[PDB]
Amino acid sequence: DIWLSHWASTIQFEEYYELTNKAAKLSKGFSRLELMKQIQTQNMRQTHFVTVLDMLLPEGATDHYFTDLVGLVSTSHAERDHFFIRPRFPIFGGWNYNFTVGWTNKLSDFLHVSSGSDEKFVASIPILNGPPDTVYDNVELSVFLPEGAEIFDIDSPVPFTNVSIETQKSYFDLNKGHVKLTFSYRNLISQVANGQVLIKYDYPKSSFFKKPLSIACYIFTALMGVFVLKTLNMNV
Amino acid sequence: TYEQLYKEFHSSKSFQPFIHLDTQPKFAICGLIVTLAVLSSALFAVGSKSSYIKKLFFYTILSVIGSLFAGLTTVFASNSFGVYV
Amino acid sequence: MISDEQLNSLAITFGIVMMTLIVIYHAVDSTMSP
Amino acid sequence: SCVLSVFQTILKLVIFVAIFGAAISSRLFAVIKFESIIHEFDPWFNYRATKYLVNNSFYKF
Amino acid sequence: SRIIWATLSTFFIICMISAYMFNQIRNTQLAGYFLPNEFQHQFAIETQVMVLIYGTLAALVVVLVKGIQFLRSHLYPETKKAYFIDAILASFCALFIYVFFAALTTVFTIKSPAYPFPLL
Amino acid sequence: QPVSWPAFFFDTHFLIWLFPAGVFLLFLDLKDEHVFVIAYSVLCSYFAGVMVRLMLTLTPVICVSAAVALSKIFDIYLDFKIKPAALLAKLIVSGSFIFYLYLFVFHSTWVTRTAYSSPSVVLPSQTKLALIDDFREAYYWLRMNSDEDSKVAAWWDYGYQI
Ligand SMILES: CCCCC/C=C\C/C=C\CCCCCCCC(=O)O[C@H](COC(=O)CCCCCCCCCCCCCCC)COP(=O)([O-])OCC[N+](C)(C)C
Ligand SMILES: CCCCC/C=C\C/C=C\CCCCCCCC(=O)O[C@H](COC(=O)CCCCCCCCCCCCCCC)COP(=O)([O-])OCC[N+](C)(C)C
Ligand SMILES: *[C@@H]1O[C@H](CO)[C@@H](O[C@@H]2O[C@H](CO)[C@@H](O[C@@H]3O[C@H](CO)[C@@H](O)[C@H](O)[C@@H]3O)[C@H](O)[C@H]2NC(C)=O)[C@H](O)[C@H]1NC(C)=O
Ligand SMILES: *[C@@H]1O[C@H](CO)[C@@H](O[C@@H]2O[C@H](CO)[C@@H](O)[C@H](O)[C@H]2NC(C)=O)[C@H](O)[C@H]1NC(C)=O
Repeated sequence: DIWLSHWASTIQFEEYYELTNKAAKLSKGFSRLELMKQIQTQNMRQTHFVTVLDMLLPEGATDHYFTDLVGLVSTSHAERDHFFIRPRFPIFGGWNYNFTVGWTNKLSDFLHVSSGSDEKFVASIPILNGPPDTVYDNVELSVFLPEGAEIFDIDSPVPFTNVSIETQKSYFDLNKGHVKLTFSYRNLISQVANGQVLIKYDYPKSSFFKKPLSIACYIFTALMGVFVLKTLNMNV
Repeated sequence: TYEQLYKEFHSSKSFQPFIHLDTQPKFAICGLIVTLAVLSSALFAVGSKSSYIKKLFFYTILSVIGSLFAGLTTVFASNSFGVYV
Repeated sequence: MISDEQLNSLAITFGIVMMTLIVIYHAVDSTMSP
Repeated sequence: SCVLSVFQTILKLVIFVAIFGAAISSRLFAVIKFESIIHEFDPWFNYRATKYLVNNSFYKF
Repeated sequence: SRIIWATLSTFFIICMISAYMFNQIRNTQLAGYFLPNEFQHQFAIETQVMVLIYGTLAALVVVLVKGIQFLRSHLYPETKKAYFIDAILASFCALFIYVFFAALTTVFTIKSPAYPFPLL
Repeated sequence: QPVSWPAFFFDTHFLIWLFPAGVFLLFLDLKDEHVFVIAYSVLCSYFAGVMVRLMLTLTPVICVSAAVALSKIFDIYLDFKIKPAALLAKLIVSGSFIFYLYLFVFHSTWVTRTAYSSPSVVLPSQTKLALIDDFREAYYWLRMNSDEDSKVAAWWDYGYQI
C-alpha cells in the first residue's frame, strides 16, 4: 500500500509479506543446539534457512519499521539504501512467516506536474521492492491517491490480472475518502519485473483546500451545536 | 499508451510542495495559539451577558474564524506527528 | 519519535507547571474571597 | 467578582490542560521506550474479547 | 465528645499506615533497629518508630492549623505582640515539619538504599 | 498478603502523613459530608493494611484528605490581604509546602519511570542491556507453524498470552 500526500509532500510505502521457504524440510525436527553449534563452527556459507533479508528500497528512505503480527521486531538494521531484516525464528524448509515493513520517501521524485495544466499530476511508482532472491505468487499493488483526486489514465508495463478503483477512508477522511487504485498481478520475479506504474490524474486546488475546510466544517457545526445547547431554557 | 505517458512523464517538472514539513510544526503551534485565542474568546461572547442577536452575530463570526484556524491547525499538526494528511 | 529522557522532561515539566498554577489559583482564591 | 471569575475560570481550564498532560505523559514511559502492546498476563483476554466485540456484533459479544 | 473520636480514629489510621498488621500476621522478630537494603520485610519496633514519626507530623499539621491561637496565650500571657509570637511559633512549627520529614526520608533512605531525594 | 510501611511511603510521597491530619481536621467541623471520608479512610486503611491490591481503593482518599489538610494550611497562610513579621512567617510556612509539592512531582516521576514502567513481554535481564523476546518468538512460531486447531497444554499462568 502506498500513500500519496500533497499536504505533507511525501509518499509512504507499507508492505505485507507472507513468505514461505519451499526448500527441503528438515528431519528429526528442529534443535536449537545443532543450529547454534552450526553458527559457532564457521562462517555461515550458503545454507537453506533464512536468517537475514536485504530489502532494496528507493534512494532516500527515512522512517523504517519492521513489525510482525504480534508486535514489532527490534532485530533490523536500516543502513543507507539497504534495509536488513532478521526474523524472530529462522525460516527453515516449509515454514511460514508473515511480516510488515514500511518506509517514507519524499514525493518530489515519484510525482511530476504535467505541462498543459498545473493541477494535473503524473506518478510513476516502483512496482516491486523486496529481497533479491524471491518469487511472488500473488501481488496486489494498492496506490492511494488523495481524497479529491480523479484518475484519467492508467498504464502498466507488466500485464496485470486485475485492476479496480475504490475508495478507502484514512485519518481525517470526512468525505468519501482516498482513491484506492488497486492492481492485481499474479506471477512476478524480484529480479525480472523492473517496471513502474504510471498514473495520470488531476487534483485541483478547489479540492486541495477542502481538507482543512471540511475539518473546519465539523468544528464549526460542533460549536454551533454548543450554542444551541446553551441558549436553550430548561428550568422547571 | 504507455510510451506517450512515459514521454509525458519524463518531460515534466517535479512536485514543488506548498509548505515543507520542517517549517510546518511552527505553523501548528502558532495556529494553535491563534485558534485557541479566538475560540477561547468565543465562549465568553455567549458567556457573560448580551442581547440575543448580537450574541448570535459575534458568536457565529468568531466561531467561523476560530473554526477555520482550528481546521488548518489540525491539518498541520496532523502532519507534524508522523501521520500524514 | 520522542525519546525517553525527553519524555521524562515533558512529564516533569507538566508536573511543575501543574503544581505551580494550582498554587497560584489557591493564592488568588484565598486572598480575594469573602 | 467582576473580573476575578473570568480569570479563575481561565486558570481552572489551563489547570485541567496541565493535569491531563501530566496524567497522560507520565504513563507512556513503556509505550515510547519499547512499543504499544498489552502487558501483564490478564488483559490479553480482555483484548481478545474487545476484538471479538468490534469484529462481530454486540449481540454475539 | 468529638476530639476523642477524632484522636482514636486518627491513631487507628496511624497504626494502619505504619503496617501494624504485617507485624501481626507475619511473626517478625527484633535484632541488633531497621532492616537495611531490604524493602519488603520489617522489624517490630519500626512500627512504633513510624507511629512516632507519622503521629508527630500529623500533630504538627493540626498544631499549624488549629493550634496557633491556643499556644500564643497559654505560653505567653501578653497580647501586645500577638502577631509576632504566633508568627514565630508557626515558623518553628514549619521548621519541625521539615526536621521530622527529613527524619522520614532518611529512614526510607536506610530502608531503600538508592533513593535520590533524601531531603537532608 | 500484608504489606510493610515503605510501600505506603513509596506509593504516596508526602500525602501519607497529610492523610491522617486531613481526617483529624475533618472531624473538627463535622458536616454530614465528612462522615463518608472518615469511614472511607478508617475502613479502607484497614483493608489496605491487610491486602496489597486494596491499596488501589485507598489511593483516592489519601489524595482527598491530603487535599483538604493542605488547603487548610494554604487556606490560613496564603491570605495576602501588612506587617513584615507575619508576612515573613507566612512565606516561610507556605514556601515549605510549595517545596513539598514540587518534590512530589520528582518522586512521582522517578517511581513511575523506575518501578512501574516495564513491559511484561520483552524481558531485559541483560545476560549488557540486552532485550529478550523469546515469548513472542515461540508464540509466533505456534501462530505461524501449526495447524490452526492444535491444542497447546502449558501451565496455567501463561494461558492468556498463548
Ligand atoms: C480535544 C482537543 C484536541 C486534543 C488533542 C489530544 C492529543 C494530541 C497530542 C498528541 C497526539 C499526537 C501523538 C501521535 C502518535 C503517533 C501517531 C501514530 O503512530 O498512530 C497512528 C494513529 O493515527 C492517529 O491516531 C491520528 C492522530 C492525529 C493527532 C493529531 C492532532 C489532532 C487532534 C484532533 C483534534 C480534533 C479532531 C476534529 C476532527 C473533526 C497509527 O497510524 P498507522 O498505524 O495507520 O500508520 C500507517 C499510516 N498510513 C496508514 C498512512 C500508512
Ligand atoms: C487535553 C489536552 C492534552 C494535553 C497533552 C496530551 C498528551 C501529551 C502526552 C504525550 C505526547 C508525546 C508525543 C509522543 C509521540 C512523538 C511524536 C513527536 O514527538 O513529533 C515530533 C514533532 O512534534 C511536534 O513538533 C509537535 C507540533 C505541535 C503540537 C500541536 C499540538 C496538537 C493539538 C492540535 C489540535 C488543534 C485542534 C483544536 C480542537 C479544539 C516529530 O516526531 P517524528 O520524528 O516521529 O515525526 C516524523 C518525521 N516528520 C517530522 C518528517 C514528519
Ligand atoms: C501467513 O500467510 C500464509 C500464506 O498465505 C497463510 O497460510 C495460508 O493459510 C490458509 C488458512 O490457514 C491455508 O488455507 C488452507 O488450505 C488447506 C489446503 O491447502 C485447507 O486444508 C485449509 O482448510 C485452509 O483452507 C493456506 O493453504 C495457507 N497457505 C500456505 C502457502 O500455507 C497463513 O494463514 C498466514 N498466517 C497468519 C497468522 O496470518
Ligand atoms: C477484480 O477486482 C474486483 C474488484 O472491484 C473484484 O470484484 C469484487 O470481488 C469481491 C469478491 O472477493 C466482491 O466481494 C466484490 O463485491 C467485487 N466488487 C465488484 C465491484 O465487483 C473481482 O472479483 C476481481 N476479479 C478477478 C478475476 O480477480
